Amino acid sequence: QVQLQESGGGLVQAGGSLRLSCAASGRIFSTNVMGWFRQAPGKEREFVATVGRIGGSTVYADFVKGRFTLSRDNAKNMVYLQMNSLKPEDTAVYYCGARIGGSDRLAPENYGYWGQGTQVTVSS
Amino acid sequence: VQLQESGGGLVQAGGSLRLSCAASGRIFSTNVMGWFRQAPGKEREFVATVGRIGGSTVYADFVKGRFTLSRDNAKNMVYLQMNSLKPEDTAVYYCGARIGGSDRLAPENYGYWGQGTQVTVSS
Amino acid sequence: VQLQESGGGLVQAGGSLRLSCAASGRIFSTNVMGWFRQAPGKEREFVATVGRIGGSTVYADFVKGRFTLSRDNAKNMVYLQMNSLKPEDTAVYYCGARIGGSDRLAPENYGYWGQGTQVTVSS
Amino acid sequence: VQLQESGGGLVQAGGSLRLSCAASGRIFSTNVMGWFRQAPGKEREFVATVGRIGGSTVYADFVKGRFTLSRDNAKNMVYLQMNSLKPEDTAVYYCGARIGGSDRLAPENYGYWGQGTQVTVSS
Amino acid sequence: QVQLQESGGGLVQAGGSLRLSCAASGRIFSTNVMGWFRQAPGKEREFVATVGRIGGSTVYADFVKGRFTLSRDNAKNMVYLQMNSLKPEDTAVYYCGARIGGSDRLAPENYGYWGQGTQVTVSS
Amino acid sequence: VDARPVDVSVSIFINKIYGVNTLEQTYKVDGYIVAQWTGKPRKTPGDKPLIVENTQIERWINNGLWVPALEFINVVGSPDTGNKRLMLFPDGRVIYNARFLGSFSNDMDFRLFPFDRQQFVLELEPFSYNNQQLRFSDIQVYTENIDNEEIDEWWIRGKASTHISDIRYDHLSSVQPNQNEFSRITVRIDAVRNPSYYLWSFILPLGLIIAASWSVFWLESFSERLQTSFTCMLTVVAYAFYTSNILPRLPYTTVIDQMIIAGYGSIFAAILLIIFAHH
Amino acid sequence: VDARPVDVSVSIFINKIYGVNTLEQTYKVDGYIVAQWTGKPRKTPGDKPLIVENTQIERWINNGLWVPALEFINVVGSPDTGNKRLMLFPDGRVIYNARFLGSFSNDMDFRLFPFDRQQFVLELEPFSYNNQQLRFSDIQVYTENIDNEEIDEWWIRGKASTHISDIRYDHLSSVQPNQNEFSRITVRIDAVRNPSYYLWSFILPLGLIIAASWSVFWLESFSERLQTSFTCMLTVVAYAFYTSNILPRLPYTTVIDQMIIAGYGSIFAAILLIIFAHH
Amino acid sequence: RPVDVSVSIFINKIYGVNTLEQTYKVDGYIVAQWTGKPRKTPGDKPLIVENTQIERWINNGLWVPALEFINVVGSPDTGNKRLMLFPDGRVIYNARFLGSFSNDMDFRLFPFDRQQFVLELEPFSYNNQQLRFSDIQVYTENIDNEEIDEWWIRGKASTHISDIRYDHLSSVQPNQNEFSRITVRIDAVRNPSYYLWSFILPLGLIIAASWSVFWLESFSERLQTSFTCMLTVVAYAFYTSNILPRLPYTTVIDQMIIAGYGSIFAAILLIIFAHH
Amino acid sequence: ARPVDVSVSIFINKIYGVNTLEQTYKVDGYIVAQWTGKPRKTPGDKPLIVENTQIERWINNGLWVPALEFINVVGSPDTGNKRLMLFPDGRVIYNARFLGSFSNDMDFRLFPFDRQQFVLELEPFSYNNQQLRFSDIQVYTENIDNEEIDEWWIRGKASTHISDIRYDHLSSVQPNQNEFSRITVRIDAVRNPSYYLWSFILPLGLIIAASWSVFWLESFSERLQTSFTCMLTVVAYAFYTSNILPRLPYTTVIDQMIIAGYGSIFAAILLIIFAHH
Amino acid sequence: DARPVDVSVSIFINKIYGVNTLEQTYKVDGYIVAQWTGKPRKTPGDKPLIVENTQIERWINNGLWVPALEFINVVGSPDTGNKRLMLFPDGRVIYNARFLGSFSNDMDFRLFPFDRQQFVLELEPFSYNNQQLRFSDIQVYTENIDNEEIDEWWIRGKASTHISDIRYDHLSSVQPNQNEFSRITVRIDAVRNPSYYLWSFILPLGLIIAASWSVFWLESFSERLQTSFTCMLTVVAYAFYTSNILPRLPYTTVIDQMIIAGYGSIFAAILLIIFAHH
Repeated sequence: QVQLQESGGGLVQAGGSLRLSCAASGRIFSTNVMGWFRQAPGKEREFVATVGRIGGSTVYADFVKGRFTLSRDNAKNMVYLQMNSLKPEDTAVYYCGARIGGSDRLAPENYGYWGQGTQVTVSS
Repeated sequence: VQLQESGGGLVQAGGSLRLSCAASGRIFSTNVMGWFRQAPGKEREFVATVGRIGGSTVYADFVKGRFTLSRDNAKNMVYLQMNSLKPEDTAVYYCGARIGGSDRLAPENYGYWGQGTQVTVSS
Repeated sequence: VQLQESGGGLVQAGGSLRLSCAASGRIFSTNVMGWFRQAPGKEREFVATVGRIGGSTVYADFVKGRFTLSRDNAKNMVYLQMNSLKPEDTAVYYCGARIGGSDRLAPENYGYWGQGTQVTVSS
Repeated sequence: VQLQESGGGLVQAGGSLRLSCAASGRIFSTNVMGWFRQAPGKEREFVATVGRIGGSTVYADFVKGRFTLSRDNAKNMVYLQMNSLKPEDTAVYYCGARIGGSDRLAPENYGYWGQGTQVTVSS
Repeated sequence: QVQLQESGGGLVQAGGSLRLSCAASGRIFSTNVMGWFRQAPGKEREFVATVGRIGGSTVYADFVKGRFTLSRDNAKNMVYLQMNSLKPEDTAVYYCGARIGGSDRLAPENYGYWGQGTQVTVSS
Repeated sequence: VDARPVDVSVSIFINKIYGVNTLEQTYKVDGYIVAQWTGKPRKTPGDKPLIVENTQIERWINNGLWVPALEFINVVGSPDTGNKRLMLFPDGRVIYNARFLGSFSNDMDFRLFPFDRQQFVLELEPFSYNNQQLRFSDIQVYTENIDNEEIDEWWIRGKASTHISDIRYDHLSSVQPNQNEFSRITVRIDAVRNPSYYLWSFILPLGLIIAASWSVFWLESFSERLQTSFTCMLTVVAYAFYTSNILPRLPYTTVIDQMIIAGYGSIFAAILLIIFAHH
Repeated sequence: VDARPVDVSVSIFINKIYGVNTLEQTYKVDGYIVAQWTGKPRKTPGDKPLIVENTQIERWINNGLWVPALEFINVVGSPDTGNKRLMLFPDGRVIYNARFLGSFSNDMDFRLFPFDRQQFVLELEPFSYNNQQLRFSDIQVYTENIDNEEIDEWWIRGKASTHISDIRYDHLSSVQPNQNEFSRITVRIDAVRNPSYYLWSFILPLGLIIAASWSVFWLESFSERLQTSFTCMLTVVAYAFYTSNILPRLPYTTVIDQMIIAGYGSIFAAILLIIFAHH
Repeated sequence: RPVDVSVSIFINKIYGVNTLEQTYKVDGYIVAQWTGKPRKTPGDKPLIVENTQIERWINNGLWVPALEFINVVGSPDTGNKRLMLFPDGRVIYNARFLGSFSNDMDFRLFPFDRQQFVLELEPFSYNNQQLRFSDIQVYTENIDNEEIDEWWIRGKASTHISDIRYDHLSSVQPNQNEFSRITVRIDAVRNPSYYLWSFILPLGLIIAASWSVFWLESFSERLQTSFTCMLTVVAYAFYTSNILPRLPYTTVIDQMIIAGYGSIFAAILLIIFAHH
Repeated sequence: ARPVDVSVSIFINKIYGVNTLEQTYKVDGYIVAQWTGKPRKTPGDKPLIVENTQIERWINNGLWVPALEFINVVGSPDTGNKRLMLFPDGRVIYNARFLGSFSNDMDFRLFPFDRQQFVLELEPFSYNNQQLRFSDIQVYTENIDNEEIDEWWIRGKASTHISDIRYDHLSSVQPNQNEFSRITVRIDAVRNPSYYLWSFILPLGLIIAASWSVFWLESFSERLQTSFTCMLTVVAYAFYTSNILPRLPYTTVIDQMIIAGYGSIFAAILLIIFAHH
Repeated sequence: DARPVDVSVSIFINKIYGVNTLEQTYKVDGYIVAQWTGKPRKTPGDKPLIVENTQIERWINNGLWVPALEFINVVGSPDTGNKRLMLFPDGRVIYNARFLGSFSNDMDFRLFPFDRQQFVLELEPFSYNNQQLRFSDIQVYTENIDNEEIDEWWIRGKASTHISDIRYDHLSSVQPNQNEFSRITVRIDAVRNPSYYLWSFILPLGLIIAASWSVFWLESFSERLQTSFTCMLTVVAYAFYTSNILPRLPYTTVIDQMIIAGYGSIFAAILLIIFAHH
């Protein structure tokens, strides 16, 4: 069906910022199904951010602590993750997955069409 | 079913009269009966009928405790005891059987009307 | 099914009697059984029967704690222990089986009546 | 179903105008009728229509007691009495008939629109 | 079509402990179905212990009084009955039965595939 | 003191009449009840009318304010009362207003279904105060402004009919003279059923079947005439189910039910006619 | 010296008996309950009877007024209580009046349906007070005045039957000696079902089908006789499915159910007769 | 002088449409905000007052006006509710609700019918000289896939602020008969996938197969097969009725069944117009 | 201090409204709870009857009335009249009317010949067995005249149990305070199969019996066309059955008989073909 | 500064039943346990204090902090049974309550009767943001099943849990960094028991679609056609049978597709019969 492509990652100092972008191309009907995930070497793929069920709401992982923000720009079919006050713990490969179905926005198994990933490295 | 009123006549103000209605025909209860009145150049207005629940009787707002509806289910009869009569009560009193509908106060819901009994209260 | 009463007789006022009812035939429970009484020229009135829930017994308003209904489901029998007998209790005591209906107190809902046991309270 | 507005014109601020809408065709009630307005380079906004319950009329938030909707069900006509007119009220006033629908205030639920009547409020 | 096998019984002094074990083999889905019962000479088979309906709960007979504990090993298809503070009143043949039906985990009628039993003897 | 009865003025706003239950002879009414009387004059904040809402209504009653309970005589169970308000005027006036939704019972004759007419009534009476204490002075009824009735199940015919009568209770005459009479408001809404889904989907296809039932006699052999009459019999049974599956539950027969019996009769007559030719 | 039991006089007004649920053996009753007793004398404003309605009744109970709870023994769940009122007399007299709607249970045998007779009962008993504390002195029942029963599901036969008995409980016989008996009011309404709908729509068409089922023997060949008998079999199944969709849910068979089995029996007998001629 | 109330409505779910009653269920949150009389709050910070605690503040003099859902059918099921009281006088009332709402619903184009789900909010006692709605914001559910849904929401929520003039209570006081009303509308299309594949398609295959009777050799064959198709259309009509919603009029599907009856009755008249 | 011994009596007026798919049933009855509280002063130093809303006034004033929860109740039970009987010597007798929907494991695979165990489980909501224990349980059930008119047939007397429930989530919260006293009441009943025998098994039997009579037809054209008519009848009977029979996630005796009816026709059809071609 | 209150939650799931396919709801019966540490207090005998039902309200009026925890995906007010408070002298507060509620979630029944569902519970404080109240942990206890054969749903695996933060855009304008809420998510995975639909729907429909092709073995055209219309009537009668049982849905299931296949097979067989005679 659809194809996902992440960008915006890189090397940043602690306290710094980055803006990740995900481009969706295919039979995608909404930017709502898209969700951000992360995977540090030797660690499981964990949830980062996705849309909430009701309008005005966004679901963030407990580690985000107000630092990251999920955006959309519906038209050009793209989502964005504005990452601020970056800590070395945030070092991982950030993935953009499209919710295939199920009924759990947080579970990585209900996702699919995952991109190649964008590496974010937070240093000294 | 044919209805027949009686008991009407000339009475002085403050006086009394006992109207009677005889039901002859396809009738299983005197509950369906109801008293109405019609003064010259005026609409046929409700006077008295049985209430939905046992022990209750529905009276028009002008009755003001003065009239009483009684029944003799064995003789297929209803009676209207009228007391403290005022000249305003002068009319032809009709006895109708509730044909149907779902408003005991509505003349349209009554038929098999009798010929009527003239009540004349003087001064 | 057949019902048979016994235990009646002549007793002085304040005295006691123990009535017994034996059932024989299409009967799976003594619960369906009920005691009734009939004084000459008077209606057959309810005396006692089992209540709907376990531990309960229904008594007529005249019993006033004096009579007690007991049962022996093994011997297919019900007993009416009558104490503090008044001359008003003089009647023929009947044992009937609740033939159906849905009223423990109505004799109409009872059938297969026994011959009766005469109870005579003197003064 | 043809609609025709009239009563528009040039008025000074604080002035009055009485708009009229003549309905002709498949209309049995003036209730489906509503007034709307459209200023150049602006969307068609609701002005006034009949309310759901008897005695009620729906008015836009800008009306602020100044305009009144009346009807003549005999002549299939609705009137909009506009008082204390401000230059902000300058627009082409339209009369539409609710083609059924389930939102009195939405222009989309209206058809059979008239040509419009221009009201110009000066200073 | 299951086979049940008790073990761990024996002779113990009053105040002593024993650990009974029941091994299930066959068309058994869960160890939750398994329950411990006891039968003293010339006395009826009485309920001892079984799993409760809600997670974390275990049903114990009124004589247990905190002294016995039911444990399970769903992987090995094993249930264990740790018996502590044993009184001579506990002397009986302990049986392990499986809930064949009904809707009362306390009734032995609702149990089948009973084992041969394990004799526990408590000396005063 | 003033010992005269309190004149209560009532207004009823009928928003909706729906959810008719044919077997229970009930219908649902959504609306507003407005009750007004003149009590003892009072001092209100700034000598302007005072709005008292919902739970505060209770606090005023506990403190001595007289708010009589008016009962819907023909209500089936406690009506779902929404918001309620009181307006306390300094001149003594009291205005009670409340939203209500209730199941109301009345005598409903559905024998002429789908061409049946109904009178939806609301009966109002004080629960405790006789007409020597509380009497209804007037009743005003306001009903909904409809755009198109085509989309509606019921078609309201005419204006609302109202009555103010006195109910004399015989179980009450065992206390004090002239204290057994109660003031009663009667409100009546006349409506005719929409026969759309019933003319096109029940009378018309049933008519086409009863018409086609007589066209079995034009078949050549007795074997053909009979086997087709049993097929029509099966169709009238299949149609009798179709009606039962949709039509309302009643303890009597409707126009449609009579047509089904006519359909059974027509086939049984036609069958007797086919036999009265062969053997 | 022991205080005498409180004599309570009860009046029951039955507005409606409806919503019979055959399988649950329940029926809905809408009415009014009136209870009267002489309490302790009190001061009332102007020495006139005082009216206390709904939420104000509680305020009097908290303050020490004795209002015993009377339970409907055969009610299924809490009855929907509408308005309630206390009439307090200075001489001690108390009159309690409340509107109710409840689901009542009783033994209901529907084996003779649609020609079944029912006894609708109401059982009233104090919840906590024995007959040494509270006894029912009398009971009066007032029922609805019916104009035409043709439009009604049930036909009331005779007047309401009443009883006042004493219920002795064996549990709580030990609680105290002579304190285990409770006063009980029983009210009974006898009714016969209106069988008009089932006569014309179920018995009559089924009769015309069972009558037409024997007409298959008038067919010339064995091939014709048999194929038509299977068509009639399909019709009886279609009629059985038509009845099931209307008829009430029961754990036994009714007169109508027996007629359907008779219809199956008649066809199976006719089929055995056709086979007992050819082979 | 009138109090400006700012409202926010959150629509979590629109479901349970009752075609005959012309009602639908709505689950959501209502947020009402106004500036009232300044107060003293613990630690001079905003104060959260939940559920049963609010009733205590109201008895003690706090003004919380009753806002009524005009088109609600019976009292809505109010879940959790709370106040947020600021020392500057600002008041925020928020509550969870579930109610049955009525509106004019035309199902004549079923299963291709479009609906407008509305919510009307108005103060129960306060006219717009006392209480007026200053604004309305609506937030609706973010849908992943509508394929699995009965209704298909079309566009953003439409909102209105109007004044309702009552002719009754015009005499109660002058210029005191107008009330502030909020109107929120949700447009939706029915998902016709079940009715396309299970009703229109098989009925089409039956109406198409109904004309195949003419291919028969004899009159005895042509007629007996036409009654079989008649029985099938009745069979399909009783299949349809058992699923289809209860309505006082005919739908597209109902018209197709009448067309099916018409096609057979026409074919029957054609066969008779050949023999005799 | 010793746990409070609570004596319980349950009165079962009615067991009805079985919901096969939800595995629930409705129970109407009374609950009597008796324990000895603290000695108190009552008017005239005689037992005191406290009813419904007055109970709440006594609790606010310090009276201990523990909440006893029906473990297998589905939603809050409809509690009718409630009463407390207070004695100066500390004794308390709580009596209340209840109507509740109770859940239980119900296996309807043998329907209409299925047997059920209707259970009621009672447990204190907050007080463990060191604080509150059930000393005994008595059950009183309805005296039945004729079970012919009843859907269910009660078999034997009520079975009762008093057990202790140990909760693991309560360990590491407090030691030896994780056990709760539980009353279990069980009513055994057998379904009345009279309606299903005469209206489902018997007519279906007459149909499956008549299905084999097709072989007595002369030609292949007659044998086949009649087998499709019987197929339509079994579908007709399956849709008649479905409209009455309870909703279940498995097959009943009646459902198996319908599959047997489909199997018998498909077998008969394979037999007809295995003669002609 | 001013650390939020850590709330520890335990959810007991007693029953998942009453699935409503068209409303996309399901009924859950269980218990909710929430614990947090408050200010230390004097309790009778310095042992924990049990306050239950209507007495909780008396403690709240008197100043006790009991936050309202909302079930986000509940449909209407959940039926709350008994509820208690265990107040410890050490300051701890434990709130336990029995509940029954109708919960909504995205439910796809297109693969019915072979459909899999995820039954979720979402809990969130009604008024307190994560700067005031945060969920520290969630524990889920589910029912111990003996035999799933008698059950409609078959639970697969352990309960899945999550603790996230919900940022609300309508609250950004209200106060800085006060627009985030703590949320517990609980998920139960289940597979439908297809036994009834396999034996009563797929199998008999299969025997009908198999018997539908047997018409080609009839000798004449008059026999082949009249029997094809009889099979057509059977597929309609079977479609009416399935509809009366199958759940209400806005789409087609595996069973619905099989009925369309049954209609297609007959229409194909009818076209084949005509393509032989004329």
